[PDB]
Amino acid sequence: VCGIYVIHVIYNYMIPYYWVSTPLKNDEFTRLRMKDYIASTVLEEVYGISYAEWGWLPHDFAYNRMRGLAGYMHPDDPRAMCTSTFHRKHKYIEHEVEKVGDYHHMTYPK
Amino acid sequence: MGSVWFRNRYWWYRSLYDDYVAREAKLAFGIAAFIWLPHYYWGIHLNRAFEV
Amino acid sequence: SCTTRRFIDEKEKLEYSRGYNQQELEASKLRKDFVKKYIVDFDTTLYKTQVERDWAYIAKREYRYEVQLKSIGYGGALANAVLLWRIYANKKMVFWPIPIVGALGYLYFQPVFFQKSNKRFFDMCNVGEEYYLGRERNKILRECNKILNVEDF
Amino acid sequence: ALNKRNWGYNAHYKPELERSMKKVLYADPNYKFPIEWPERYMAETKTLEQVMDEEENWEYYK
Amino acid sequence: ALFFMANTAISVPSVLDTSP
Amino acid sequence: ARDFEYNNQDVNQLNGAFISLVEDEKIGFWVGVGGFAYSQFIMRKFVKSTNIFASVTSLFAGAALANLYTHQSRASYARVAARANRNASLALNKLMEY
Amino acid sequence: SDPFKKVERDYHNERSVHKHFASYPLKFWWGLNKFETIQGIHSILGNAADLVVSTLSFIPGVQGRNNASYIENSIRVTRFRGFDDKTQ
Amino acid sequence: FYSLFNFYLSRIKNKNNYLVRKHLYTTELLIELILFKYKLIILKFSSIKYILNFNVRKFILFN
Amino acid sequence: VYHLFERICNPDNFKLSGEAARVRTLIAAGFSKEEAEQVAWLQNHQVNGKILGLFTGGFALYCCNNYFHYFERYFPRLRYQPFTKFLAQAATVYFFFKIGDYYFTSRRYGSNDARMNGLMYSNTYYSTNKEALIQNFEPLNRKFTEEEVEQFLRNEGRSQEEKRNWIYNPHIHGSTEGEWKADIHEKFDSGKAPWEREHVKAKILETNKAKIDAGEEIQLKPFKTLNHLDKTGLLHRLHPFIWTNNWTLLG
Amino acid sequence: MWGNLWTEASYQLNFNIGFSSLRSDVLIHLAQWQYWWWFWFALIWSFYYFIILKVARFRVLKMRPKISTSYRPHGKWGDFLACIIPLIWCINILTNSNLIL
Amino acid sequence: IVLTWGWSSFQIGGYNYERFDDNGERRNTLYWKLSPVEFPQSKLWNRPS
Amino acid sequence: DLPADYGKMPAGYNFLTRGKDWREYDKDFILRTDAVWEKFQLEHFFRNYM
Amino acid sequence: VFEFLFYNQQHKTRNGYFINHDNLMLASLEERKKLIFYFIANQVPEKLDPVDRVKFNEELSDNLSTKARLIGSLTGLIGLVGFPYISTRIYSRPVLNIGLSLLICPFLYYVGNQLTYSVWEPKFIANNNTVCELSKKYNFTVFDFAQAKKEAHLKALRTELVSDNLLYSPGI
Amino acid sequence: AQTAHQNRYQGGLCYAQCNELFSFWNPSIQQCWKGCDFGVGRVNDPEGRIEAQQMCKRWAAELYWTYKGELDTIKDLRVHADMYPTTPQNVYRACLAGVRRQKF
Ligand SMILES: CCCCCCCCCCCCCCCCCC(=O)OC[C@H](COP(=O)([O-])OCC(O)COP(=O)([O-])OC[C@@H](COC(=O)CCCCCCCCCCCCCCCCC)OC(=O)CCCCCCCCCCCCCCCCC)OC(=O)CCCCCCCCCCCCCCCCC
Ligand SMILES: CCCCCCCCCCCCCCCCCC(=O)OC[C@H](COP(=O)([O-])OCC(O)COP(=O)([O-])OC[C@@H](COC(=O)CCCCCCCCCCCCCCCCC)OC(=O)CCCCCCCCCCCCCCCCC)OC(=O)CCCCCCCCCCCCCCCCC
Ligand SMILES: CCCCCCCCCCCCCCCCCC(=O)OC[C@H](COP(=O)([O-])OCC(O)COP(=O)([O-])OC[C@@H](COC(=O)CCCCCCCCCCCCCCCCC)OC(=O)CCCCCCCCCCCCCCCCC)OC(=O)CCCCCCCCCCCCCCCCC
Ligand SMILES: CCCCCCCCCCCCCCCCCC(=O)OC[C@H](COP(=O)([O-])OCC[N+](C)(C)C)OC(=O)CCCCCCCCCCCCCCCCC
Ligand SMILES: CCCCCCCCCCCCCCCCCC(=O)OC[C@H](COP(=O)([O-])OCC[N+](C)(C)C)OC(=O)CCCCCCCCCCCCCCCCC
Ligand SMILES: COC1=C(OC)C(=O)C(C/C=C(\C)CC/C=C(\C)CC/C=C(\C)CC/C=C(/C)CC/C=C(/C)CC/C=C(\C)CC/C=C(\C)CCC=C(C)C)=C(C)C1=O
Ligand SMILES: CCCCCCCCCCCCCCCCCC(=O)OC[C@H](COP(=O)(O)OCCN)OC(=O)CCCCCCCCCCCCCCCCC
Ligand SMILES: CCCCCCCCCCCCCCCCCC(=O)OC[C@H](COP(=O)(O)OCCN)OC(=O)CCCCCCCCCCCCCCCCC
Ligand SMILES: CCCCCCCCCCCCCCCCCC(=O)OC[C@H](COP(=O)(O)OCCN)OC(=O)CCCCCCCCCCCCCCCCC
Repeated sequence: VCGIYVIHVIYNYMIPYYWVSTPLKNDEFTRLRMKDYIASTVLEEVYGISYAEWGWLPHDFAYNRMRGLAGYMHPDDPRAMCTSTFHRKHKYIEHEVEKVGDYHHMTYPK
Repeated sequence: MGSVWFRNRYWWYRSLYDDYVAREAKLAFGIAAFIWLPHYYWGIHLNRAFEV
Repeated sequence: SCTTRRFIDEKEKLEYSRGYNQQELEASKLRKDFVKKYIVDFDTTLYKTQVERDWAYIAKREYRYEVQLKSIGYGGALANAVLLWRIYANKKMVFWPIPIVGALGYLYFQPVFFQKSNKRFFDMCNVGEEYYLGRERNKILRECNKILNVEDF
Repeated sequence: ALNKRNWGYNAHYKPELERSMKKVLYADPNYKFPIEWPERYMAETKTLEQVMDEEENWEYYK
Repeated sequence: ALFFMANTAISVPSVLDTSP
Repeated sequence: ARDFEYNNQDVNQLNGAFISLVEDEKIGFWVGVGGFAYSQFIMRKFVKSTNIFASVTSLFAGAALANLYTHQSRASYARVAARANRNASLALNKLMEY
Repeated sequence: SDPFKKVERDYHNERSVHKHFASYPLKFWWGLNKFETIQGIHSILGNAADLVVSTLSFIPGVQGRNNASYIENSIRVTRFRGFDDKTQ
Repeated sequence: FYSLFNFYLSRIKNKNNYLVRKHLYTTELLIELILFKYKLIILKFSSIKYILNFNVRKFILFN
Repeated sequence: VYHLFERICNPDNFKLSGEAARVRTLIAAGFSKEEAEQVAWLQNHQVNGKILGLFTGGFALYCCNNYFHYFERYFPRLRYQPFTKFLAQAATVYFFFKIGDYYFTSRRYGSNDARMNGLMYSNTYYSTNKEALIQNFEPLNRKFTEEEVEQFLRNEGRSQEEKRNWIYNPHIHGSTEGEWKADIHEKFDSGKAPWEREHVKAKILETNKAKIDAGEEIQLKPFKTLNHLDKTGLLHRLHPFIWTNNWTLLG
Repeated sequence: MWGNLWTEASYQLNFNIGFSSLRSDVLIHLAQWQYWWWFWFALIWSFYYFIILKVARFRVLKMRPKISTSYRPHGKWGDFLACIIPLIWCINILTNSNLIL
Repeated sequence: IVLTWGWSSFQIGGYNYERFDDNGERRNTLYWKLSPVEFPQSKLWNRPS
Repeated sequence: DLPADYGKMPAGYNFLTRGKDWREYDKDFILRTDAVWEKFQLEHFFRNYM
Repeated sequence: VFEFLFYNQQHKTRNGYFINHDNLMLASLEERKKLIFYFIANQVPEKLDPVDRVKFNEELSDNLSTKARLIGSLTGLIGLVGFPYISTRIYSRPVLNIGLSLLICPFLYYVGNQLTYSVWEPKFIANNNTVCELSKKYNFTVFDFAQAKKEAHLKALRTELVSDNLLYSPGI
Repeated sequence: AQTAHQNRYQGGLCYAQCNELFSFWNPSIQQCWKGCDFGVGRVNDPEGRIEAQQMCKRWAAELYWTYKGELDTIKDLRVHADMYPTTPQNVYRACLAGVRRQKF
């Protein structure tokens, strides 16, 4: 298990580091983001919001929903792209949002 | 629960550690069935306080 | 709110020790009747609005803990005393006193606790005039205020 | 159709009072809001003098 | 985890606004 | 004022079924009374049983005889009325749907 | 008594419990109407009672059934029509 | 109230005297109860198919 | 004897009975085909618990009737009173019945998660349907007005497949062409219900003034059971079970 | 103290045993997780209590020594079976930590 | 020594603290709804921290 | 019927309600039985917070 | 062994609950109006004004409801006759006697009530001046009858559903 | 994170079309998914499509600071693989592409 994890870490973080080491004339930012996507979007620190109710209580869940929406509002974020949506209701019980998508602001969940 | 599910209970005891603590392991269930109630109820109260 | 709950409980205990007059008893009887009709004997989930459903269920759970569970505990204590008495008398284990004496104790202790905490249950149902439960609660409150010659929330 | 949602767009005032003039103005199909909803959250480009002149020359649709 | 908290107080509702 | 009009074909079929069912019901009631009397006579003469048991058996025999006699009209009217009620309910729902 | 209060409509009264546990063991016999034999027994008893009423109708204030009337025949005949115990 | 009163009356009558002919309805009810007990025993110790065959044969013989 | 032979030898007797009986009975009662299906589903769900409990109790009695005899060691009342044993067996049957009834009818609230919705772990669908029906059910306490009856009669030929081409004849319609077109569009094209018209509501209030004086609210809109009952749960925004559905609800 | 608004968040005493403050969401989550950590040890504690009792009572030479004739161990997957509990500990730790992160 | 005291002491202590000290609530506060909640005891003092 | 110019601001309109009768707006708002207590609590909280 | 034992069945053969469009199809105009009014008053009184509700309830109690209850009570007393059914100077079998009485009396009450309804409901509908006058006043239609039928079935369903939890029901 | 589905597989064919349209490392896929969500239940309506486009405009404006007229004066509304949501114009273009890909 440790060896597989270390191999994945190498593939994501060590070998790609050597792909680019000098300024690039063409598509420098594109290539840098290509090499950075595999490392910055690892599921270990991205997955989990789908089962956030395990630790977030209903009111805490709504507060953390608004907090996460504010935090990941930035469009340029592959981590936000790969993260589970915050536009959902607590499975156990919801107290703030009656219907998903019925807001007064496209960003604020309330 | 445990050894009863196996049709070779001697093998069940041998293959884990070659040790026999089944008496205590099966007598502990009765105590464990009630030792948790105070902690569970206080935890319910604490969870309600957190929710409030 | 723990301080508020303690103060309310102590106030109810002091009032019960003090006793009640005719007008106070009439108001308490009206409050208890309203609570029994609209909360204790009615499924709260059948109300229209989610807010009123939630607050009615909160009042119902508070009533359960402060009346039904307390009466069960006191009746169980009385039934256990009777059980010890009968066990000593017969020099054997007896099972009849538990159910019957427990039921009698619950029936005796439910009215007293309900009278002690009648005002709290009535006040906890003040959802607001925008809802049917709140409107009925306000009507009963107006009746009680007229009876008592005072104004209450 | 079941999954259709507004997603917070054009969530302007929804009058509840019976006699509020908005309850009729919004019903009126030929009603123009002071500014389009998408533009309501975008930075202004015209100068102060230009904006004042436009507001002064603005005429109500009725 | 699944039920590590072992209980959730769904009864506790969002406190209702009471301002005039 | 105008009111919902039922289908004339169904009305006529129900009228025929109802006439037949009334005639049956009457004749079958008489047949059931006769069957109860005959069963009581047989039980009290050839059967060694208590009076309560004999009377219960006679009542059940008479009821069964009446039901056997009147089943045809009862079943025909039941099916015709069920079909007519279904048609009327569907028509009224289609009219009042909104 | 005060039938006016009972007539009065109320949300809680309408949505409250009307039939309690004690009534079920005392009223479960009403399901026997499903049986054709029981229906026939009841019809025979009703017809006999109607015949007795008609015979005794000579006294003032008592009127027996008239076969001419459509309503009486229809109500007497369609009482058990379409009976279904499964549908509430 | 009715049950208590009837139990009291029955106990008093039984204590006082018992050699009195009872009503036909009550006698038939008691006979039916005894017959039902015997029939329960027979059903318990006999098969349903055997019971049905015996009853059918008896009915045919009666006819 | 011909009818008796027909009754005995009807092939329907051999043919297995289906679940359409409840739907047909409800349609005869008056419920629409969809409303009949929803009500039949609710009733079947309510009664399935009881049926399953009865079957389970019967099977338990059949397989383990010797437990009652064995228990006589600790409770000789069973040995020396067969009536007590019969009452105990009846109590066991009722216990199984009540367990099944609790499983299939009790609220048993659970989370609205697609991963386990519909697994019967929680009686969420039945609880929500029952709550919605009881909350939103209010019998129409009015009398249908003349305008409503006339509109219902006029709705004989309406169809949404193709819009009707309305033609204005002054000699039979009166008023002006524009006003007649507007009224027709309001009545039929717009889909507005007859009771939603202002004059209809005013007439309803005038006719039911007595109820209003007594203090009873008048329900303009008749109850629509299909607007509150949904066995699939899509109406109540209940997430369908993932493994049996190929789509998702936002919630 | 910002006017009558008391902004102080820590009111710990000289013999504080818990966290300095519980107003922060992170600290609230940590406290709840720590409290519920000890709830899942009932069976293990009871088993160890019984083991200690038996060893202290009957396993001494005086009372009831046992002739241990086993030569060598034969366990093969008991480690896998036993390490489910630390697996649960790790799963809970990862869940709480990632939720906070 | 091993089981009952260890598994009931903290809960008993917290219950008594709530009974007799209002879970250490600092009074003189306004509008409990807006005010923060003073939680009951949650850190196991009997367990090795 | 409406005057066909509903919502138009009258020429010279002044946003003054010096002599307006507020009794006609009583039915447009609902105050709970504890309105006085809520008012006092609001005043206390504002004074002690702002 | 099915619904007819544990479900509600006492409301299906009384109070005109069996009236449907089949009767109305053959009924004349006045008879149809009378039948529709009777069904609406019995099943959904909400459509009637309070005064009409009170008057109709009084008439129904006088004619059918209370009369059937009294006749059922008389039949139940007839069943009670001879209590205790089986007893002796040694034992009285109180539990057996109570069981027999509880089994027999309600059945006799049901038989008597059904007899009273079957006999008098048609006559009450046909030859009641109050019902005739109220039917003429209200002048219900087939649409009203269909709405009342659906509402009555929904009321029966609601009554059955409400009594689901008669022992334990927290709510949430 | 800001989409309407827990994972991209829950979304219909529109999410797959967005993935095909944009490169795996390009975060414009999220904006395309937002456009899909806006277009759910509106593309098949002449007014619904315009409403979805206005929703895209509002979403871009709320995501990034923007001036009045920029989105109207965008020269090319087409999107290529290496287009990133670094500007309101790019966000709006990605949202429009998602709306177009949306089927129902
Ligand atoms: C410092 C000091 C203080 C402490 C400080 C803190 C220290 C921290 C330390 C941390 C250390 C971390 C590691 C901890 C683990 C260490 C383990 C170690 O070292 O030892 C190795 C130890 C060795 O194994 P073992 O525990 O000895 O195995 C023995 C079994 O566990 C035991 O089971 P068994 O099968 O071998 O024997 C029991 C069985 C044997 O008995 C039998 O014969 C079975 C009988 C079954 C049928 C019963 C009913 C029969 C009825 C007949 C008819 C009656 C009359 C009619 C009446 C009708 C009406 C009433 O009977 C039962 O009791 C089973 C019954 C089934 C229960 C569920 C039934 C539900 C329905 C109800 C039925 C019964 C009641 C109704 C009756 C009728 C009602 C109508 O454990 C391991 O192997 C590793 C454990 C790792 C943890 C996970 C394990 C999961 C696998 C399952 C086992 C779980 C239990 C054991 C867990 C371990 C703790 C207890
Ligand atoms: C002294 C006492 C003092 C007491 C004091 C204390 C009193 C306290 C108060 C007590 C108050 C109590 C009040 C209530 C008491 C009375 C209750 C009452 O009315 O209940 C009687 C009740 C009244 O019946 P009903 O509902 O009015 O009859 C409807 C009419 O028949 C109308 O039927 P339909 O015409 O519409 O269609 C069916 C058709 C007949 O058409 C058919 O063939 C129908 C076939 C249906 C499917 C059969 C499938 C068989 C395969 C196995 C099952 C497969 C699963 C599916 C089953 C679905 C349900 C059938 O019927 C006819 O037309 C037959 C002619 C009628 C005259 C003959 C009567 C014969 C007996 C009735 C049953 C006959 C069944 C024949 C079956 C076929 C034989 C070749 O009678 C029954 O329940 C039926 C008779 C008894 C059956 C007992 C069976 C025991 C178990 C046997 C197991 C072994 C055999 C299994 C296989 C079958 C044999 C091969
Ligand atoms: C009849 C209808 C039929 C329809 C048609 C069906 C057609 C067939 C289709 C079948 C398709 C398959 C369906 C399967 C469904 C399974 C359930 C499900 O969906 O759950 C998903 C479940 C969703 O549950 P959730 O997150 O809690 O959400 C709430 C639910 O949605 C809902 O929650 P809720 O609101 O209902 O209740 C809340 C709460 C309230 O409940 C509780 O708190 C209960 C707490 C205790 C547990 C339940 C009682 C246990 C009793 C003791 C054990 C049995 C005793 C008797 C036998 C003796 C045993 C010794 O419950 C929970 O906490 C749920 C937790 C899940 C476990 C408990 C569920 C019941 C289990 C029953 C098992 C027995 C039945 C057969 C097996 C299962 C079915 C196939 O998803 C997960 O949690 C999985 C997440 C995975 C993340 C990635 C993990 C990566 C790997 C990391 C670890 C690696 C370890 C490596 C080890 C290596 C060592 C060397
Ligand atoms: C003999 C049975 C064979 C069963 C088939 C599976 C085992 C095959 C052989 C071992 C290698 C397994 C590699 C699985 C993952 C491959 C892809 C990968 O690394 O990325 C996904 C993930 C990484 O996902 P990610 O976060 O990079 O996500 C990529 C997508 N974005 C960027 C959009 C987020 O890998 C891990 O997380 C690895 C964690 C380490 C532990 C992995 C355990 C795998 C399962 C147990 C295998 C046990 C084998 C035992 C063999 C001997 C006994 C039989
Ligand atoms: C094989 C060896 C294994 C060893 C494992 C390690 C064990 C570690 C734990 C050891 C615990 C030893 C017992 C401690 C008892 C403390 C009781 C106490 O003060 O209450 C705490 C708790 C604390 O709760 P509290 O309500 O008093 O206060 C809580 C704290 N405040 C108020 C500040 C929030 O109280 C109780 O448990 C109350 C009931 C106690 C009933 C039992 C009393 C026993 C008294 C001592 C024994 C009898 C005297 C003679 C002994 C002779 C011995 C030879
Ligand atoms: C579920 O229940 C449980 C818990 O919950 C409470 C647990 O927490 C736990 C966890 C607990 C543990 C792992 C164990 C924790 C540790 C424990 C219990 C031990 C603590 C012991 C102490 C605090 C006492 C320390 C002992 C001492 C001897 C200190 C000194 C005291 C005394 C009276 C003697 C003083 C004497 C001197 C200083 C020396 C003077 C004398 C001399 C110098 C000698 C001179 C020489 C001559 C000749 C005169 C468990 C296991 C549990 O089961
Ligand atoms: C109503 C008021 C008046 C008084 C009645 C009160 C009724 C209360 C509720 C029902 C009570 C049921 C129990 C009755 C007493 C016990 C019956 C009995 O003996 O059942 C156990 C029996 C075991 O079989 P056994 O003959 O011992 O075979 C041994 C083989 N070595 O197995 C059996 O014989 C099976 C018993 C099944 C009991 C019913 C289970 C529910 C489902 C029934 C489905 C339909 C069964 C139809 C049977 C037809 C038989 C002709
Ligand atoms: C009754 C048998 C008692 C046997 C005692 C000896 C064995 C102990 C071992 C555990 C036995 C648990 C048996 C649980 C049976 C539950 C039966 C049931 O669900 O009945 C229905 C009841 C409420 O349902 P109701 O409102 O009546 O209507 C139907 C609802 N659709 O449903 C409910 O009440 C809801 C579900 C409750 C489940 C509770 C299970 C745990 C109970 C623990 C009690 C401990 C103390 C009991 C007294 C001392 C016993 C020694
Ligand atoms: C195969 C043939 C049999 C098929 C049917 C089997 C049914 C098994 C279930 C028990 C049947 C008892 C006898 C018949 C009763 C018929 C009426 C009935 O069942 O009423 C319903 C009620 C239980 O329903 P419940 O779920 O609690 O109420 C929910 C309401 N929404 O009913 C009750 O609460 C009544 C039962 C209470 C528990 C009694 C347990 C001991 C048995 C006593 C029987 C009665 C006394 C008889 C004494 C003389 C005869 C022996």
